[PDB]
Amino acid sequence: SALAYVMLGLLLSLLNRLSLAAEAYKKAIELDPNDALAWLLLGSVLEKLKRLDEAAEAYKKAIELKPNDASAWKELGKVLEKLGRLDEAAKAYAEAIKLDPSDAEAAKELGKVLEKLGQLELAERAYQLAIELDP
Amino acid sequence: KMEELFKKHKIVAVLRANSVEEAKEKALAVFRGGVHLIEITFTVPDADTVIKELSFLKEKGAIIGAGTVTDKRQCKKAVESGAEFIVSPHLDPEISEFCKMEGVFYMPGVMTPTELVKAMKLGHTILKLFPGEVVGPQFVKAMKGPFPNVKFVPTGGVNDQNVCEWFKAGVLAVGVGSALVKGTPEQVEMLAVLFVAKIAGCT
Repeated sequence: SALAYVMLGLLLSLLNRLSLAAEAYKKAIELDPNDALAWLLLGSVLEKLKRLDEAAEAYKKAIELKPNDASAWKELGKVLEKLGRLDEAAKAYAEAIKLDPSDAEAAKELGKVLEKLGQLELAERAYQLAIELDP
Repeated sequence: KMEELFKKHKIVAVLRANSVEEAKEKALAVFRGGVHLIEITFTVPDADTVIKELSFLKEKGAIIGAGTVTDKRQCKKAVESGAEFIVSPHLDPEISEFCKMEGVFYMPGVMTPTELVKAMKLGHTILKLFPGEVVGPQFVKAMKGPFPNVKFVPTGGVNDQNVCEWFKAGVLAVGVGSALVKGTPEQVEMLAVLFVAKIAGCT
């Protein structure tokens, strides 16, 4: 049931019972720790649950199994943005556009992570890339 | 043929640093974050040593080239330092024959059509455009007609405001100065992938 649990945890997520979906993502990981999906979902499920420190942990294991999802990097730069490390999250949004240069989200959201960090110079040059990638 | 290796990594880090240690740290964040064409200019103190150091990056995927040649003495700083290519502004046909004998690519920094014809008679159909801030993007389409063989790699006056103005005019790669290098080994990484994003996506 390595895949059956992942879908069960989805259904539970579709009914707001996110805490109750957290188990079904574990029980899927327990049946296959390499199932890249069960990690990314569990991270987004802990991010919705706002188990914030632990949320970035599954988002780390996903970027290990498949180290090239602009989704998993972008959605980790978010979790790390709320978590506090606006430096490692700035590295995350950077590693995401290092994969996909057409990310109008990771560009704007890094313009914020940088305009709050210090370099208005380096936040500007991403603020003026997000203008290119959106009408 | 460097014809190939340029074209791909459409950016060169024209690196000028005041010390030798600050040079290592500016090829660090540049290469780690995006850029794979590193130019080692010769305002740098003993750049013929820094290139012989950063040879472990040629393995990991870097192109450690030398920059700003002025005559036939900074090619006593030539291949024994580790330079995989050497550039300059326009100058000197003998360091196109001094390197004809050592077998390494040279690129002149052409400014006028004289510098373009007098260096096409050399054989170099790949050119740096220096100072690029003065000639303007006009100089690309203006010369692309009568000389349908010359390539251009602008140097100077190339920032993220007008970088795609040079490219769809028709160039090979771009050399970037302080807008990419001036910073700390973290600004130097950020500013570099900042450029490769605006470069990969020129519409």
